[PDB]
Amino acid sequence: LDSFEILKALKSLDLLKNAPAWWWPNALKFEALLGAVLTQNTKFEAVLKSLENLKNAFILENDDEINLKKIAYIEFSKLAECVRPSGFYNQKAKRLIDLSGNILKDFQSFENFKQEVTREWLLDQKGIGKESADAILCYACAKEVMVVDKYSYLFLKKLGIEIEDYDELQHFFEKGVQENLNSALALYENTISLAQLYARFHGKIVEFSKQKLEL
Ligand SMILES: c1cn2cnc3[nH]cnc3c2n1
Repeated sequence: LDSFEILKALKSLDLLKNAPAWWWPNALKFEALLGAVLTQNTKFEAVLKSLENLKNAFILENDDEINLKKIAYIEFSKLAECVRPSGFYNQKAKRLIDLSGNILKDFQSFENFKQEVTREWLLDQKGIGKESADAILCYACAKEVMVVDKYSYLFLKKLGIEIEDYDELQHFFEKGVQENLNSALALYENTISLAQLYARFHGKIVEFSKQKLEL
């Protein structure tokens, strides 16, 4: 049992029929990074509300470079109010503002950030965990990184393989793909990237998990 076998089996379930191409809505945009941070320790449904708040308040509009600067310079207590629904809202506002200000400071623009960010840089941002860091890397920056989480741990454990450590679990999941790269890609069309494959693969596990299915 490896992650390629799991991908094929999950894929044949058609779990993403209703999803966008990268699973995460508004993938590859600033909003994906905001979601990746806001989703920590909460339900994604709640994250969607925070983003709705941000949009309804015209804090987030159509230009991501403007959006980045808006979040970096927004009054703490206003942002904190906005992201109430996803909980831990004072911590997350501070986290987002510091992150956004540090992106500007180190990378000048969100565009350049998407190109130059590393996991270690993200991990040096106070409050950003591996999962969030990785979700930013994959779902906001199109990097070849597969997010893992509690879902993936529990999903694998049920299939008979237990990997508690975040990095080893992720390596287990990435390596089965890497090892069968051409055959994994061939499941699609040779249309999509490996980053998108990971984006979708993690999506499948999440969806599989919410739907309460058996492999
Ligand atoms: C449905 C779509 N989703 C996108 N991104 C997420 N991050 C965590 N859960 C989700 C999710 N559920």
